[PDB]
Amino acid sequence: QQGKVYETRTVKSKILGMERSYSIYLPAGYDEGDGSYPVLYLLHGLGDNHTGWVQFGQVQYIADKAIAEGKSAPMIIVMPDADTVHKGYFNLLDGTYNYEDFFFQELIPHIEKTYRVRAESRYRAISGLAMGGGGALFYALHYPEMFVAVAPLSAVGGAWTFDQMKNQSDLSKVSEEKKAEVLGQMDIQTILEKSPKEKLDRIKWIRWYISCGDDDFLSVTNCLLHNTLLQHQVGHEFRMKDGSHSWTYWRMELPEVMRFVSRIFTQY
Amino acid sequence: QQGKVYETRTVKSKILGMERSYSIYLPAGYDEGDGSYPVLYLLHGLGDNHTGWVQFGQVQYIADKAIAEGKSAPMIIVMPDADTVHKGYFNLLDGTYNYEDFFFQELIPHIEKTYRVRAESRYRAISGLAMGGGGALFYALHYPEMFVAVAPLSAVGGAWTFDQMKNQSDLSKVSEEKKAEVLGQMDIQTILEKSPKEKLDRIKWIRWYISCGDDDFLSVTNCLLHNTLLQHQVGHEFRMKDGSHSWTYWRMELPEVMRFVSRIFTQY
Amino acid sequence: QQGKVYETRTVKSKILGMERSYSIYLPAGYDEGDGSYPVLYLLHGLGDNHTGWVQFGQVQYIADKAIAEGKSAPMIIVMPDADTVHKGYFNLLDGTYNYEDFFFQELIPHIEKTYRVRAESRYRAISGLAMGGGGALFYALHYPEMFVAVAPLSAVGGAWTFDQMKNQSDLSKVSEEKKAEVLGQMDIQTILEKSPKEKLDRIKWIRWYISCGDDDFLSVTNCLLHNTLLQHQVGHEFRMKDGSHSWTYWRMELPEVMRFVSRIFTQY
Amino acid sequence: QQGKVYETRTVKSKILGMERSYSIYLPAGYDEGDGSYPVLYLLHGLGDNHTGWVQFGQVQYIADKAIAEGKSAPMIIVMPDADTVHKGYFNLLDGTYNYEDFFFQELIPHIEKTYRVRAESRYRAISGLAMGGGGALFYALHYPEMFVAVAPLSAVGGAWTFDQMKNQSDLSKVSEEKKAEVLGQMDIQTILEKSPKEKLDRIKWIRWYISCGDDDFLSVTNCLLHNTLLQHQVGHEFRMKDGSHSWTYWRMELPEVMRFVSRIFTQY
Amino acid sequence: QQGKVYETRTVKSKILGMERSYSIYLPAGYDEGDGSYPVLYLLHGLGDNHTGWVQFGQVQYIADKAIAEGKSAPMIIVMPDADTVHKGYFNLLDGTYNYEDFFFQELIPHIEKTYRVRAESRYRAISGLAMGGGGALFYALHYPEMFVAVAPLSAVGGAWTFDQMKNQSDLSKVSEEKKAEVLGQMDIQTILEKSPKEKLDRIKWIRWYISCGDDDFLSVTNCLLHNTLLQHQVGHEFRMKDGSHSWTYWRMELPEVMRFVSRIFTQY
Amino acid sequence: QQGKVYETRTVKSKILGMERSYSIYLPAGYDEGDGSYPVLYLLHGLGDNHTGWVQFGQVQYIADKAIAEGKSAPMIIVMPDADTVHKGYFNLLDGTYNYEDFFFQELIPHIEKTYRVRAESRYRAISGLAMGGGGALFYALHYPEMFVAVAPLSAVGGAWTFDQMKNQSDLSKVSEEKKAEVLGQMDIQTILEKSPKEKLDRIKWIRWYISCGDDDFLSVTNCLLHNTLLQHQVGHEFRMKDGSHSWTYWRMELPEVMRFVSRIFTQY
Amino acid sequence: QQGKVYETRTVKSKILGMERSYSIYLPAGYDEGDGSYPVLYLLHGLGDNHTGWVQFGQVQYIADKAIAEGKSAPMIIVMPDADTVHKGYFNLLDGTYNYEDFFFQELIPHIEKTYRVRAESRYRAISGLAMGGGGALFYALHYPEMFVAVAPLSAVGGAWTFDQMKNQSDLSKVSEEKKAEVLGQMDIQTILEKSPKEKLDRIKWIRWYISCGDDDFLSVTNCLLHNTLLQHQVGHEFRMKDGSHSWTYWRMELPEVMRFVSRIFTQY
Ligand SMILES: COC(=O)/C=C/c1ccc(O)c(OC)c1
Ligand SMILES: COC(=O)/C=C/c1ccc(O)c(OC)c1
Ligand SMILES: COC(=O)/C=C/c1ccc(O)c(OC)c1
Ligand SMILES: COC(=O)/C=C/c1ccc(O)c(OC)c1
Ligand SMILES: COC(=O)/C=C/c1ccc(O)c(OC)c1
Ligand SMILES: [Ca+2]
Ligand SMILES: [Ca+2]
Ligand SMILES: [Ca+2]
Ligand SMILES: [Ca+2]
Ligand SMILES: [Ca+2]
Ligand SMILES: [Ca+2]
Ligand SMILES: [Ca+2]
Repeated sequence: QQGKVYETRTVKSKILGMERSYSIYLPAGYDEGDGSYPVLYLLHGLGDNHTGWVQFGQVQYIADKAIAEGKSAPMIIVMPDADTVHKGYFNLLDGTYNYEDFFFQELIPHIEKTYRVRAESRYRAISGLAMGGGGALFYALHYPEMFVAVAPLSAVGGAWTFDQMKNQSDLSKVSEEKKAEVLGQMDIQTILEKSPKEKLDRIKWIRWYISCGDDDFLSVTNCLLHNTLLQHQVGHEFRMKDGSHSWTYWRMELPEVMRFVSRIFTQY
Repeated sequence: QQGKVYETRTVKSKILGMERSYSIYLPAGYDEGDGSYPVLYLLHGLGDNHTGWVQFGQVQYIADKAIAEGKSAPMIIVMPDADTVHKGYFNLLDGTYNYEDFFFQELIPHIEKTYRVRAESRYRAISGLAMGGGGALFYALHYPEMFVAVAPLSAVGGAWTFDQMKNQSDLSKVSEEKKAEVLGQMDIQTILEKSPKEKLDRIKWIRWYISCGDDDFLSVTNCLLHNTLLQHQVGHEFRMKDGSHSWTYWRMELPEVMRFVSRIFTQY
Repeated sequence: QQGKVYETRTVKSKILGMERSYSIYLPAGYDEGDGSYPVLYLLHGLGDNHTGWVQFGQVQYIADKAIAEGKSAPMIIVMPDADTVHKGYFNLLDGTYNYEDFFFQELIPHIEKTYRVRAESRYRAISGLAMGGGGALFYALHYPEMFVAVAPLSAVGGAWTFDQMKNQSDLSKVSEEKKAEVLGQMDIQTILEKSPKEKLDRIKWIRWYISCGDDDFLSVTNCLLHNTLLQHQVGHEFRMKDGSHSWTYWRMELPEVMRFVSRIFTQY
Repeated sequence: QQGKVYETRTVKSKILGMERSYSIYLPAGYDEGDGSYPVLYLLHGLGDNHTGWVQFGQVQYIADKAIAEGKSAPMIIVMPDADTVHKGYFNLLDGTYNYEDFFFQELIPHIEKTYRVRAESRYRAISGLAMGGGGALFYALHYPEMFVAVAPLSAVGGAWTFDQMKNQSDLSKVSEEKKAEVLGQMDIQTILEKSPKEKLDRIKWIRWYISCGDDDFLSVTNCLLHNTLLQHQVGHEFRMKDGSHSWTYWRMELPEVMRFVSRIFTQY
Repeated sequence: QQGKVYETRTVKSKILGMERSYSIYLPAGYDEGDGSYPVLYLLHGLGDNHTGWVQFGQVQYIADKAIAEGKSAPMIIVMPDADTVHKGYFNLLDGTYNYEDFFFQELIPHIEKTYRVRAESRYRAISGLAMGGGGALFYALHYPEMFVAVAPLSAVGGAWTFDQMKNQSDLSKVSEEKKAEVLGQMDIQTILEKSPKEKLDRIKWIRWYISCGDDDFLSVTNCLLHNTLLQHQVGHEFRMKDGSHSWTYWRMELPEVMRFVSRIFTQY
Repeated sequence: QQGKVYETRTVKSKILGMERSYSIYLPAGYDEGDGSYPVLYLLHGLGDNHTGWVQFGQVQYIADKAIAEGKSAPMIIVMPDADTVHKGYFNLLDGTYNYEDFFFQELIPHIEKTYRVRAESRYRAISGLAMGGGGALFYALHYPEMFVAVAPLSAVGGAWTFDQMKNQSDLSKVSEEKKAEVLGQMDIQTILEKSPKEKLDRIKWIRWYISCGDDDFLSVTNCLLHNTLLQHQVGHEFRMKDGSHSWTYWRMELPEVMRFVSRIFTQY
Repeated sequence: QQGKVYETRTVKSKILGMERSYSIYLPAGYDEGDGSYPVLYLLHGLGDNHTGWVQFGQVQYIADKAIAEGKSAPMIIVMPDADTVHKGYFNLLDGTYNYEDFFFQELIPHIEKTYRVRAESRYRAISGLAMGGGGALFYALHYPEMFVAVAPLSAVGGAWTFDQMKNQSDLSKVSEEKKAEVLGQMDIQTILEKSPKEKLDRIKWIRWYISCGDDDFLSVTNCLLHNTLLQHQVGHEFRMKDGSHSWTYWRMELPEVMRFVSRIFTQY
């Protein structure tokens, strides 16, 4: 019936020079047997931290329920802290805080070393809300070879995030050529035009689930996102449901995301 | 428990010079008591006729169920034939087939004279799928004072419809001034910009429900519609659900449209 | 299991010099057997008429459901039109439109003459919403011998009602002496203080059910009403539920009202 | 699915010079994982002590049920003893028994030190019945920066509370200037008029839930409370349900209070 | 809601020189409204007549139940008599009894003239068991333009059906050159090999549903049927379920057959 | 009531010269009491290994559910790895990898030594999908005295398996005489033709359950298999259901397989 | 969900000079937390002992069920042995066996010292069947200050009990003065007539629940009991249900008795 959540553990980070918090959900029966589990990475929005999906998202109750009902297979859920010191998911322009490198080169290997994890792309999915939707969306466009499924909920656009990366950086130390380079790497249109054939095929191979409420100011951002993906022939599932920019929407979508990624993990 | 459907009745049209077919759904208890009912106009798509919402849409079973369960209050459903002679809902460019004039000046008054109908805008709503979604959309943008609720399902765009009016017309007799004028009356951007305040207020006061499946080729048209409406401050409900250009989608949506318009008929 | 509604029947009034509309709900089985039924008079709000409880209140579906479930015993529901010519339930101050006289001397005797009605006080109740809630409240305070139960929903106060009576009157024909007298007859504090013992006792014998939503602008009016009745030792049931000034509130309250008066008609 | 209750633990009070009893409810799964929880302070009425909400309120069964069904998120419930030595929640006028200082400077820090509590305003709510309803009400009017939600049930008034503080004080040592000072601090009208703008805004930011039975002698006090709050534009949810001054009323409201505060803890 | 069955009606047949019996199931509500219905032709097995699907198949109960639950749309079910005079569905080789001619030239037009039928191939399906399963299959391979859906249940093969045609014939009147041709028209391998592209494509457009129990002596014939169709790229739905050559098997498949054809009639 | 899965335990093979992986499912309550269990050996398909039925087949959830509902009696499920070094279940022709000998002489004795197993043929069954369906089928045809029930799901044929033995072997060291010898040992027709009466009788005593989806490319293989068994009077259960070569099909059949073998273990 | 029963524990009795057996039901969760519980003393009938309510009454299942459903709050149930040495609940007339004194001075204090019991009259109730109905009835009439609720089931009368006390005694050492005094102390009419105002008011404060089946030989005794209590204005609930002198009756009443006493323990 019931799994458990740890909120106070950390990963020793040399790239960020600190102990980084994360939360982790372990499914019921993680402590019995010796088997391993797939992992869902679940990213919070602006203002919250690694307790957001725990306290507001009610991840323990919602995942316990979905797994016991058979709506989802057992999985591990990992919730990073992207609020302490700097807010956001990407490497800053001044070179002083490379959070994206921390995620792929330190957090993911730590999870695989510490917990009983199936450590392959086919067992790794990523999702998030608002700021974390943009995080999940662009993590997968940068490293499509790391994920099998991606689920941006109420996702911010590339322009919003690049604005956050500039406001968070010391712009006196950043040249104009470097601003132009990262601006292009945070634009969904430019990434798809400039991707080599191998990259674009991995992007088409990823299973995408993109959802947003219709009374959300981000509905326009996500309708433009849907049109861009069809224009580049990236098949995906797209939902615009009754809802707003609120935790009512995200607690309702969480079991849908789990059912979506769980079927990819188990195949069908 | 059970209402009834008549498929074979006609209305004698002076504008079109012929008897025009329609099907009509009367709710259960229509023959008991003396009260009157609100009306939903339900328009078919390209290739089908007045039997379309009857045979494919299964209107009798679905409305019988929604009304018996209380999801919808009792109402009349009218399904006009827009297939015979010429296909489409609008006046052709050559002046030989003014179907839109027929709808508003002959069909609606005939229904209100023949059946026990509450003959007011506050009790009159319109919906349709594909070609009929574009019909419901542009019928309401032309005569916004005529409806309280409008529900385009998988609706075609204005450019698609204007192309249909050209194909069906004798363009040898049509001047370039008329071609340019009618295109502007079939463009939603243009109508909203050229409307006086009294007209634009009535368009915002209409309660809109716009729904389309994500695996439909029209999903892009309807996402662009959602953006255009927001840009002009037309509040509306927008849904993009899992589904395609098929009768599974429209039979799923029919009881939603009925609950949507029923709450407006009864207030809430 | 389905009853029926007549909307188009009238009653010939000498007091008002015209045919006055009413609506009537007859329970299932009215046309089999020869028995008689109690009556609930159900009053609409300002701007609406005798169709209001039919179309907005959905009286037919709600009454059919409550009687078939046994939540209520079978009863007749009468819905008078207090909208045509003048809006309101009371005698105008200029003497040209004595609606309250019509209600008690012509409508109530007519209903008892035309339909199979148990014509005693113990089988007659009155209820209404907003304007009609104030109507029901003061109809019973003026003629307490006429009802066994009274249920004001979201009721306006006497001050609101008196103000509305003046606007509809030709105040050139009205003396200040009559204005002060009528003001006192539309004030609950005055009526309870100035009633002889015989009248005040009948007021206490009536079973009162007073309900209003907390997000209603009339919530303060109805809280003051609860305090006044307690201050004069008039027992009543009082409900302030989650809700607003809406037909969602009043369609919810109709089955509670029907269970309330039904239990009094049948005893317990 | 079962949590647990501790009744026999105490807090060592420097202010009251004794070990002070409290009861605490820990939710299911409190022992597994390392996370923290929000806290609801739940105050008993006159005559009961820290065992009242346990034995009469049946907090363990009711909270176990609401949390397992998902009607509430997991929370900690703390039940202070306000009966031993003196009955009541406030500082006595003679200076020998400052229970209110005890509550805020000793009990709240003790809970946050001893249990895994999210120790912020946004994760702290307070509720109580009768005497404790007034206690919850005026604790929050005195220290509004401490709470995010307040739920007085069948609450006693400000005058009743000030009367208790006097009967419980030795008045020979009490000056007349102080009596008038505390009289004003235990009056809601006085507090709302005389609070500076920063306090008054914080009172409006709190989420209020006020409930009382219609057959309670205190129904008048709480209806006057409803009117006073609207007069000062402090929005709140107000309920007057069928019920009396009884543990039937309070056992029914306990899960409604839990759902109310839980939605505030989790956001929506 | 119950439909009805007529057993005793006949069609006056010039080809067979007699009145031919049939049974017909008309759905609930056939006698209200004026609409039309699709038709399922339902063929009995050897030894039975037009009462077989009525008395043994229990078509009234099964069709009333499937239609009311919404598992199937309303349809007409026609059950021809192929037992009187001679047993079988095909023209006997001696030219004296052209039952296949009777079915397509007299029975189908008579049903369409007498009942409210949608008279098009897109609204016409055929099914049967054993002898009638072979009948449905070879009717559709001979006249593929007549059906949209075909459902042989526990069908006999072409050789068994041809052998029955010989044994019932007067061989004094049979030419051997025609006998050899008809043997080839009653062999599925031969029909598909000899079909021109227009015929072969129409056969692939028909929707096939082939079902047979695994404990049936005919399971081998129907597995070979499945192998032949795939060898010729005729996509179809094939079911081998637990069951025998019995009315337990056929009563279970009848609602499955109805759901299969209903969705094709209504589209999806 | 939850059982448990072990994935990381091995068996020391003298025949294969390495530690060989397997997974094992132990039912709930295996750790209470001293009783013994029957065993189902469950073989994966090509490309997966011993975690395939665990991660994709979800054996833990599906077996936990079937046993708790009583659809199946408690049993042990053993899932061997036939992927490492060489893919497949049979002895290679070059003599370097005799996997079939390993299975019967090392793996089965190890399970019976290590876990509480009823070590008799009447308590031993075998099943699998695709490559593993052929494994189960030909494992049972070679040593039929080892199993009481066999369940090939979507099984490959013997020719498919013989092709795998050739492609996986170094054929330079293999004589033509040996190629002909094993070819005959991997053909179902040949095995049944040459079996002595004792072997043939035990094959008929085995209870066979053969299931395949109709939209699977292997459906022709299994229809031919059904025909072959009937020609040799090998009674069996045969199912052809709606489905493809997918884990939806195989997760659906696993509880059907468990119910089938459980009923044989317990008798009926 | 499940509590537990101890049958083999004993109280060391100075009054009876021996270890006395009792059985005890502890509710689920007794071993978690530190809280205390109310106590129901539950007395057996003639012939049974402290195992009677356990084996025949099935108290463990019935109390587990009533408490888990919330029909009763958790309580401790103590079942004393009144069978060993002498049968009955009262002091023998010869002074050699003061069973009633043992009950009040040794059994009740031992329970409160040994288990976590709320040791006040308001948390103490008594019930019993047959002989134990008379015991519970007359214990409460003798020591009314000890109980808050009393529930005699199918109770014997005082005359029967006094007959039991004599037959169990050595009457040669008992004077006629003691015989007459005890007869009056075991008669319900006499106890109520001679009780001072302090005792009679506590008798009226106790909540009584007296139940007996209609086909029971004691139905007449308990009808007279109902008559006696009413004549002295002792309010009580009285039930005469279908049933006999059997454990079907007493197993039916046990959850009613638990609900009755629970609501007194919790208030309502
Ligand atoms: C319009 O785009 C934006 O302004 C993005 C908001 C934003 C940007 C950087 C931050 O560090 C931050 O944290 C408070 C918020
Ligand atoms: C881009 O717009 C189009 O494709 C027009 C399709 C079309 C238009 C008019 C018709 O009468 C019609 O009938 C078959 C089809
Ligand atoms: C109207 O105000 C009142 O009556 C105050 C009642 C009261 C006050 C203090 C107490 O310690 C107490 O103990 C029983 C009762
Ligand atoms: C005729 O069927 C075939 O070709 C069998 C496919 C096959 C055979 C052996 C393998 O080791 C293998 O590895 C991926 C695949
Ligand atoms: C009918 O009157 C009676 O018999 C009194 C019952 C009774 C009395 C004393 C006993 O020791 C006893 O144990 C069997 C039963
Ligand atoms: Ca899709
Ligand atoms: Ca909305
Ligand atoms: Ca509100
Ligand atoms: Ca009341
Ligand atoms: Ca079988
Ligand atoms: Ca298929
Ligand atoms: Ca009886």
